Amino acid sequence: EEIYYITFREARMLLASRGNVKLNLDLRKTNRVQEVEIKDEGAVFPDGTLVEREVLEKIARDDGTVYFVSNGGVYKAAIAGESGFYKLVPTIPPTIEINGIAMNPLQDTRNKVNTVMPREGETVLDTCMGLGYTAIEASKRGAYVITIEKDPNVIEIARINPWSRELFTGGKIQVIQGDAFEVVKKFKQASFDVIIHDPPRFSLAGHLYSEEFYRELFRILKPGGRLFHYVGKDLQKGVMERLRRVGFVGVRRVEEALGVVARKPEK
Ligand code: NA
Ligand code: NA
Ligand code: NA
Ligand code: NA
Ligand code: NA
Ligand code: NA
Repeated sequence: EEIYYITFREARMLLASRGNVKLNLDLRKTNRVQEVEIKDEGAVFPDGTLVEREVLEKIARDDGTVYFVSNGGVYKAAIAGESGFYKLVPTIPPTIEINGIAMNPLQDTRNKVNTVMPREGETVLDTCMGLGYTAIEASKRGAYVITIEKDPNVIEIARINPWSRELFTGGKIQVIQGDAFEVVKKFKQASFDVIIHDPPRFSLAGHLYSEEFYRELFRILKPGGRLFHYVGKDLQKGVMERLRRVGFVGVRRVEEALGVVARKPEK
């Protein structure tokens, strides 16, 4: 029934600890710890499954993947599909690896969402899900979030990540699978109070930096609507330039969040 998430951190703990220990089994999502009694042949979890020393040693040495204990057995939070191999990586919080792809982390997503300050009663567009962390943070403020994910395997990996749970627990957030450049075309004009645009790097996602795309972002924003465009330069240049060309105003760097904000006029 319950899933116990375990990474190298927990396995090392259990191989080197004695008797019984209190450990966190949802990847620090909920701060709660549970007792796992240690035996010679392995560790038995709060469900009664014994993960044998063999398994814990294996995962104690593999610090590059998340594991979980579901029903009878232990499992690896990964998926083989199409031409890529995706896996959840035991960072805090977890990150996704697609064959091989990318206080620091969770503050960074709060800095991003802080640029546009989504409020209760507002609708936000998050153009590139990833694991959903920006979409979730924007929804925890009270806004209704639409978030686009191109890769159905990213969505499936998000599904077993306890940190992406709010993408799927009812509503507050709605997940569109598809191509963001094409999806935004089928959005109605003046739909969104804020847009958070966090695309892949220029060289791999040039069309998400195009005037054509920015015009679509412009069209679908409400008057007075807010845009954050991540940048992470010479492209910041064009981004700022192309956003004004398209209609945006208040276009400026936000240094903390490594991006550009903009505001659609005619409030
Ligand atoms: Na496996
Ligand atoms: Na507001
Ligand atoms: Na995003
Ligand atoms: Na995200
Ligand atoms: Na989040
Ligand atoms: Na796209």
